[PDB]
Amino acid sequence: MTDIYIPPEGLYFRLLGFASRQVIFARNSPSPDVGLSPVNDQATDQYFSLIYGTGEHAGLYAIKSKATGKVLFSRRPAEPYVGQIDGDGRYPDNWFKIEPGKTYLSKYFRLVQPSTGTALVSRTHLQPYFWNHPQTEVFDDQYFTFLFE
Repeated sequence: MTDIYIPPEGLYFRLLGFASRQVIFARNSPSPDVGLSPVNDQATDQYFSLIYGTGEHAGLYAIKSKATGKVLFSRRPAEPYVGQIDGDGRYPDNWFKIEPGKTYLSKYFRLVQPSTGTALVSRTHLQPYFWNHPQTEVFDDQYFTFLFE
């Protein structure tokens, strides 16, 4: 830990996008099993918790779905670029850095996957609505905030 807010391990939250105004979901379904859904749904499949990385993954976090138990991944170049997988963080592309925003994004943060060099995206208009982007090129649709029960 540092001064950066990190939810306690295991605490549930939803992840609201700055640009999209929607929350990520993860469900046990055939493809697609992840996406965005509306905040006022208040659905269990919009909840996640963090698994704290340890050893070489200290200071990174896996994002575990409450509804499925799988963790999110973010990758390039293999498609789909984002999704979920079992294993509580068994793969390198399951580990994220919480990177706080500056100026008008101080309540928000990016979710950057450092080894593949990608950042999660939550957007309107252009599909896929939940996706990623190379993390060197920053737009405000890469920003998220936590919502709690």
